[PDB]
Amino acid sequence: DNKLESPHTTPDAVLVQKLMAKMVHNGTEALVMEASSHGLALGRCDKVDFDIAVFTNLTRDHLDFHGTEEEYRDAKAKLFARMVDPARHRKIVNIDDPNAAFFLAQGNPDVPIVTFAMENKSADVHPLKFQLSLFETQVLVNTPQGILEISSGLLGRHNIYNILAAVAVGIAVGAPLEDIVKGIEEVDAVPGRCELIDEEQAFGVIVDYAHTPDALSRLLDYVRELGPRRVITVFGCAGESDRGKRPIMAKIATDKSDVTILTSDNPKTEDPLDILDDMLAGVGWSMQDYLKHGENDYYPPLPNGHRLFLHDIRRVAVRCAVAMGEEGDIVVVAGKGHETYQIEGDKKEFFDDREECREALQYVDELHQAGIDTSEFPWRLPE
Amino acid sequence: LEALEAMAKDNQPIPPRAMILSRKYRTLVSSWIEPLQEEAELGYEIDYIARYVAEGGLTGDRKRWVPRRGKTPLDPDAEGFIYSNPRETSFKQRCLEEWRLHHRKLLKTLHNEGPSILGKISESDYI
Repeated sequence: DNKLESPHTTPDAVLVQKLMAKMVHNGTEALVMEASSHGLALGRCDKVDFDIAVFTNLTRDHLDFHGTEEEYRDAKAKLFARMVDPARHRKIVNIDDPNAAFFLAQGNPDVPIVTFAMENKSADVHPLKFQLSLFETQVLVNTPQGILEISSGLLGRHNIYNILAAVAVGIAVGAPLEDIVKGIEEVDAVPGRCELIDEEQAFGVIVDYAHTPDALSRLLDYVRELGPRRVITVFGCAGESDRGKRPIMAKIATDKSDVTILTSDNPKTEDPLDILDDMLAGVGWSMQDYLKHGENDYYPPLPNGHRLFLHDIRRVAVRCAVAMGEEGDIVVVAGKGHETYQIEGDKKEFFDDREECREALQYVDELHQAGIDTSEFPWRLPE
Repeated sequence: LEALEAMAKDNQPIPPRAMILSRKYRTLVSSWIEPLQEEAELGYEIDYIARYVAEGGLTGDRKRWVPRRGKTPLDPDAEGFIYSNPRETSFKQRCLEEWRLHHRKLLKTLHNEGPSILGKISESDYI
């Protein structure tokens, strides 16, 4: 259950094997080595006999590193074919992805193959239920091999696809659907990645990990499909990073969000209010214009009707975004997910977590009782 | 106009100081128009990312319009001027200003040195 601290995403293969042997000697019955596409292409999980090698989402991975598309999928297929057993390896993957079918075509054909696609009729899996919500999204899966009940996912399609892919692995061990109750409970536990709303009765808070433009865009689209009323987001850019990434990120954020807050997610020795101006230049605004408008009490909106806010410090802006939210609306924090490190300059501070959001959602009641207005960025302070 | 047409007669190219504002429409042919500090409609939407890539970014350094504390000219057009650039006024404002100043000096002249005129209907004319 415990996980050792590792700097890289994929540790050394020899060290991983030694840790797995030490665990299997005493304190663990099974040693499963799971690595991502980059870890599998590097050789971390490749040098290990994999009983079940399935892909959750097959697409162009490590295209800039490996230099060729479908390289990670081919490496995973080769690693699975190296150590393969009859009717023991699972090929559960979405049928819509062509890389998944290309990887399933390679290797030993005696291995069991199955599809977890919902729209495909050959996969026989389908949600067949309408219970999507920010707290829990239960589906009644009706498949011959898959379990009946499904796991409550925070996302509309991504979490549903993950639950459908995990249902196959859960049913492979046990045909009874009662054994998947623990897996469904663990999936609804709101992990670090694509976290769900808090259990407390308050506005929805979704902590996500979105840094690349495409992932940020797809997460924003999924939130728009899930967000009933408003889409409130707050994020920032890292210093000495891709300079062209900031304007496209700001544009993709402002295109579909009504109100967005721009902060400094990772200063890392880079001057503040500089990359913030870079993000502001995406919507055509300059920090000078917003500052000279801030002396007034108007704050004109965007031409498309949306609104844009910004602040230097991360804590106060995040607390305001958590407080500036409607009942049916949900607040999305795509700046950082499972990460708990904020490097402001040379020193780093570990002051980024969900406990701050919980404290803000608890104290917003006292704020409203005091009479403070948190509708927009210029809080109307009484006298 | 006179200052411009006096240049090609002497065979003098335009100096490289054709400074454009943050809104990429400022030139010697833009300030005198009636809309000031306003982008012009060019059909398709403004390619903000393309403008960002063309003007700078992704390499070197970009002119960041961020206020600072040091007494340094922020706008790149106030580099040579001692104090600051002159007040921005369109051609209509300057024309009405010169017209009202002309009428003001006319009335100032007629007040003191203009009590008598050729017209002998002053009782109804001066009022």
